[PDB]
Amino acid sequence: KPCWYWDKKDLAHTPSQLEGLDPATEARYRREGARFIFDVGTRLGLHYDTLATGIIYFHRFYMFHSFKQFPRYVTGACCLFLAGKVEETPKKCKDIIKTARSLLNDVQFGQFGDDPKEEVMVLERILLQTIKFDLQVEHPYQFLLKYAKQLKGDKNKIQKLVQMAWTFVNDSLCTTLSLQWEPEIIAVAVMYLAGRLCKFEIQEWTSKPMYRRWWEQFVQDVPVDVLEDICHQILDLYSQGKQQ
Amino acid sequence: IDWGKRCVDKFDIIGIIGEGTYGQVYKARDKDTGEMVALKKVRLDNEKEGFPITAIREIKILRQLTHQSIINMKEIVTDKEDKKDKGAFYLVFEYMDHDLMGLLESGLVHFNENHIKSFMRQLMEGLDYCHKKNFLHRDIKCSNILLNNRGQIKLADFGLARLYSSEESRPYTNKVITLWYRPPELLLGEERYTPAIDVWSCGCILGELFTKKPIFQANQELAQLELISRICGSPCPAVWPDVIKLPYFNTMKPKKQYRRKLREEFVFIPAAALDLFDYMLALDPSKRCTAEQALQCEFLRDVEPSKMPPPDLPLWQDCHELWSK
Ligand SMILES: CN(C)CCCC(=O)Nc1ccc(C(=O)N2CCC[C@@H](Nc3ncc(Cl)c(-c4c[nH]c5ccccc45)n3)C2)cc1
Repeated sequence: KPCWYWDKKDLAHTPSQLEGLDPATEARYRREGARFIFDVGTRLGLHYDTLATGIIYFHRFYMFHSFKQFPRYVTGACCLFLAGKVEETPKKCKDIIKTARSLLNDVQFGQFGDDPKEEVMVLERILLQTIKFDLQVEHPYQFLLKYAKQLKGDKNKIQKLVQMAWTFVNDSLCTTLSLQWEPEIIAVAVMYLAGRLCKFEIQEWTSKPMYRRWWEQFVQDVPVDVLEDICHQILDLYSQGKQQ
Repeated sequence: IDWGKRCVDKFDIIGIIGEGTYGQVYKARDKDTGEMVALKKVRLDNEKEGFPITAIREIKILRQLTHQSIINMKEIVTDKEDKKDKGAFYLVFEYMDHDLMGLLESGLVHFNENHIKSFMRQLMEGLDYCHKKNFLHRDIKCSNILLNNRGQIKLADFGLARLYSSEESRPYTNKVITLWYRPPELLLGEERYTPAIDVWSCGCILGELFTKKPIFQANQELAQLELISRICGSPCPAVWPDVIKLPYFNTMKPKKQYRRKLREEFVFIPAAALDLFDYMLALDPSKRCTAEQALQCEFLRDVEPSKMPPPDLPLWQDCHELWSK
């Protein structure tokens, strides 16, 4: 089984940054690529697991290839195409290009060259080799539901926490958080952030109410500093937007 | 890892062994390891949808199943020097020497009781591993049971497999198993079925090892249910209360209401094996033994296959079929 997690130092030496791309520009390229996959798959009515699987393929791809050698929207369409096949929600490639054509202008759609469809097809072989045919991926959503099922403090406040944590998981896919921490840790982190923004105290809802370490019942040996850093990366996406 | 990057030239192709669901299949010789392999070739773009989803499913399932009685996919190689749609993929499997169907139609090998003991032990062990994980095979038959010359049974052809949730309420595909090995609940239209469908298929394998022919040979579903009923008894709520809940129970049934003659139709089978045989061919899926229970029965409990001399088979496969068009 391969290893799919990097530290903060290795993420500062991706193939894109080695070729001169600045950290801010790669972070922007990753946001637009993830949101592109999100909007295309949404307009085709795809499962949130399928969107997340395509985005994880997208982030891992650019740990081995540079954004200067591979246009991002072509890679995003390719990742969504493979993800639908992996997640048993197949979509014809003609449909993805059609949907991509509908949301992108000609300068953005110029990345597909003269013949848009073949660019995605020939890239699928490269993507599969890059992800080492490790197709099965799990996402923070299932653990957010599993962990929240074991809270008993208040019904209406739990559902507000889950709903905000679900939105924060969607926002997380715009960052490299899935390349840093396991999905179980991301699930705990978004509950922690949602608890802060709601001023709910999550410890009251555990079987160990007296014990702030409410999350050590779900994940083992996760220090609060790790969760604080995940929150900082997520709220960084709200540099402009209102937090919620 | 390196799953996918190394090239086909690191293998020496010996010849074509057959045709699969998404391309040709080759016998091949590894340059370095000194072990033999079979390569399932995956052409892409012949189909306008790229890498076939049939391979994706087989690759995805075979990476989660590792067992001595399961076909071992070792890696995935490529033509290399791709851009360039020319490059194709190859699934690397450990080479097996025979399949059960070719072994039996050769007319050249005879399996005694101890041989069937070892085979069923290995087969039920491998299927139990698949069923303790949440996987249904849905394509068990004599041609999908592979056997080497060391006497080791291995289960193959996981293309039609899929993950199931236990006693959960989720629907599946109805026509899954080949007709001669299909259980009666599928013939009557059950779509939310269970691992008992694989156990029925293995029950057909067991009886086909003592006789030389498949035990239920029909070409249509109506006739197939008729032959099953003529031996196993007609479906009725007395033995199978839930037949009334099946889509086709009322519109397709045998002419007569048969009594179970399984122990008289196969009286030549030893007692302990006939007990497991009778257990595996229960009409009601809920009365059908699980792979775990089959390993605990009298016929298989004390079998240790590693301590039994394997039966000697033709060093290669040749059905020796008479010239027929
Ligand atoms: C009228 N009747 C029916 C046949 C008469 C003619 C006749 O003699 N046929 C005939 C059939 C096969 C062979 C043969 O070469 N073999 C025997 C079978 C296992 C092979 N090793 C093998 N090892 C591993 C795997 Cl995963 C597969 C495998 C997985 N999937 C597959 C899909 C297709 C092919 C192989 C695989 N196959 C070897 C030789 C002759």
